[PDB]
Amino acid sequence: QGVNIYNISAGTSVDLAAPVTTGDIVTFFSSALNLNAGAGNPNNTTLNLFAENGAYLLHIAFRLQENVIIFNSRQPDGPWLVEQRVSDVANQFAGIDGKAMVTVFDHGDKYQVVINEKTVIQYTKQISGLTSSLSYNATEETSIFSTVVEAVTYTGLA
Amino acid sequence: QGVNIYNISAGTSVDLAAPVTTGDIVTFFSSALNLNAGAGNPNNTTLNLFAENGAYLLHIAFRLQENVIIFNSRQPDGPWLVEQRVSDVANQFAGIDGKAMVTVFDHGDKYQVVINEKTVIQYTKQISGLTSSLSYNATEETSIFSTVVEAVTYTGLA
Ligand SMILES: OC[C@H]1O[C@@H](O)[C@H](O)[C@@H](O)[C@H]1O
Repeated sequence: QGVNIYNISAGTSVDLAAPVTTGDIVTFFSSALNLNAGAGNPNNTTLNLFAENGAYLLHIAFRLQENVIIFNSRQPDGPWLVEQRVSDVANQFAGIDGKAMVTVFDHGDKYQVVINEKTVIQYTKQISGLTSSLSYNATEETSIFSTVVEAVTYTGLA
Repeated sequence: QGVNIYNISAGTSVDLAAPVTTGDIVTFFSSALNLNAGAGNPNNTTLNLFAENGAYLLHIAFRLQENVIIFNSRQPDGPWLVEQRVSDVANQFAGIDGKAMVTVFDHGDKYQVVINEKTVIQYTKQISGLTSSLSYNATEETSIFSTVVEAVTYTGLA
């Protein structure tokens, strides 16, 4: 029942006018792909969905040198929980180059992550709640995405 | 439940691998916005949703000369039906510049059309059914959108 657009500058965060909850959708749009960027720290790029208290509902980290895409969560001031892994980063973006899109479906019990058309994981949540903020973290030097990524939300669907 | 990406060239149509039904979403992305493109004939740009028999479930037309946006439907062979229109094109796009996106929510009994974050209309259907294909008609010379439009679909939502 509603669309929202956010330009997220590399290394910043954004508060949602409308929170993302069960049945809602969020897609991050990048106008570039640099699968040949520098060494991650260890992350080249990360995309996150936060809850009101600041907890990491979903942590999406892209690492070229480690050639893996990690997923995890963690309480506001606690340790990282059980992380999930998907090897071969460049392979998840196959089919499209020059740009890319990362979608996260809030399925209530899980976070379905899809890169372009390919579902990368059915991430069972380790932490529950509603998403009230998003972030795109990376340096201008080593990000695999454009300096500014556009987050599009589709809320009020259920 | 997933995502599908289609690169549509002005004047062509495309068949959906995943049909769009009640509870589903389609968004056309344009990488430009020329509001000085010239006069339509009478249309500058049109975006359409088709049933399997060719009928126009939803027809959206942008006309700069008439400074109005049109919505309608019609059977493969029948005549256009009751035209629904909204004035001031530029106003609908106010907010973002070198680009634009148009979203359509299939609400079963209505198609909600949102430009960027602005709902332009809650279109009561004149014809119902699932969307089997899409199209984007315009010429290079007067289209208000980029020469190639990217439609993205989110299906299996309901
Ligand atoms: O009612 C919608 C129709 O309006 C006509 O005037 C136009 O020639 C058609 O292309 C279609 O847009």
